[PDB]
Amino acid sequence: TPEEFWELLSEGRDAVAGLPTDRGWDLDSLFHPDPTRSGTAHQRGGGF
Amino acid sequence: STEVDEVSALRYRIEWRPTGAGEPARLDGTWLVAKYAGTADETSTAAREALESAGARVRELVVDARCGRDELAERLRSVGEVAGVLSLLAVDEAEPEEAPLALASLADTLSLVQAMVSAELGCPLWTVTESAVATGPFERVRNAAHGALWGVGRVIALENPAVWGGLVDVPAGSVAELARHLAAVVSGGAGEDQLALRADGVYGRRWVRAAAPATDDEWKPTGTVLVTGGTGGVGGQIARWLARRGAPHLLLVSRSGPDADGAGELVAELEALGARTTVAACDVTDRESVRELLGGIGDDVPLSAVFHAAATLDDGTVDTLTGERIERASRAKVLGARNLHELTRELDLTAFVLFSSFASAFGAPGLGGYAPGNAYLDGLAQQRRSDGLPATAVAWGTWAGSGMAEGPVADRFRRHGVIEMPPETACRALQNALDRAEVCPIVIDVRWDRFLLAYTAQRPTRLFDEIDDARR
Repeated sequence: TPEEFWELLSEGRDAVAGLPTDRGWDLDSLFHPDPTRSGTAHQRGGGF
Repeated sequence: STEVDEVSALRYRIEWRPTGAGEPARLDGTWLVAKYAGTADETSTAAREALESAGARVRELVVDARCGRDELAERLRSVGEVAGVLSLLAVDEAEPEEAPLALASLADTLSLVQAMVSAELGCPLWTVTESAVATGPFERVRNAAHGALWGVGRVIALENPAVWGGLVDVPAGSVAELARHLAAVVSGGAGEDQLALRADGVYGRRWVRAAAPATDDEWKPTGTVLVTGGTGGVGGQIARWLARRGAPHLLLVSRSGPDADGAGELVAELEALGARTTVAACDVTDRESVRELLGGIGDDVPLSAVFHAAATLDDGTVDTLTGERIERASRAKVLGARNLHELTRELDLTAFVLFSSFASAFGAPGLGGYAPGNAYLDGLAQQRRSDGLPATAVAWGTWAGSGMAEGPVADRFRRHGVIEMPPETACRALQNALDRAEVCPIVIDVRWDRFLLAYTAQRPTRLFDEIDDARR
């Protein structure tokens, strides 16, 4: 709700926590040491 | 694919799904904040307000490293009736470099569990851990040794369901999640025995089916394969499969080595199937032993396939389980893989498959000394893989032919759960897990028809809710 966005924005809270687990994401093929592997993501989180 | 459908039923994974923070109930009696006393902890103060405000009172319980299996018992009897205890000794604690399983928090947690057992108190115990486990590969485990506490906790609840409450994970450094959730978490009627509090909520550990679309990527055994404990079945069948697949070099290493019952036959089989197979009587516990072993690896072939399989085990009963005991009971795997990890941090390994067991995957009586070791292996894979380093921590079920985890516990669980897995499909499961580079697969043939009345009978848990055919 718009009033809940203010105490995330006025006290300096970052919403970047991690990737979602509700959605049934693989989360294991998303992360491999090789940065050019097809099917992998580079960010280890984000506001979800 | 049709033959990999069995592999799909073989492999599962541990995923932390957002669960409820528990139903907050006004507690009574007292809730002890059991911890150390070397450093002043704002963590103890974050728990203090929560429990005084939850209805009970807060009393400190200082526990020292191997201070005694009884001291906490008469302390609990002196304070009186207790409705539960918060173990805050596993927060912001560094790993003693002597041994991962010599972690003081593990030893004192075991001593405290047995102190409750001998004190006739019957109160739940919640071990607060500082990012000991990850809610997913998007988070890094700060200490894999702290995951040994998680594994032994999963085992403990199968022994004393009233004494064990569970584990409550919190982020590294931050204490806000404690104040926000602990009061509802410890008194929660949801039934979660595995809790991870993060800035985005509360996550419960769950078993979830791992899909196997048979990704076209193929892992090959090219290079020498450092099969720790290769003579043993857990390493033996893996070495046989490596030789079958076309491994150019094979490097079975174990303390028994050439003096093993079956070393020569195994070496002959690998030479017939593969090529350039060598068995070596070398210790894996010593860092310098592994250092000079890797230095003695011929420069003609690089090392990229460290397959750690060595593991020692005599008994896993909690009544005598102390952390120093676990340290010497399973030093082959923890110190061994730690040494190998620190050695190969400069090596371009295409595979560092850590061979753990189901003891850290789910609880198993008689495997309470095995679990902590297997759990360090799981955490190490989560971390080395969260690092730009290669990893995999397959938790094999009851191996069909091996004998290291195949003891009384194996034949016991054979009739109410996990059954023997044929190596001819377990090897394909390992190949499939290396095809996606899975961080921590769990290869097991558990039948939930008998597992439901043998795992959830003593403790109704949500851990196995995400498996669809786990209802029956």
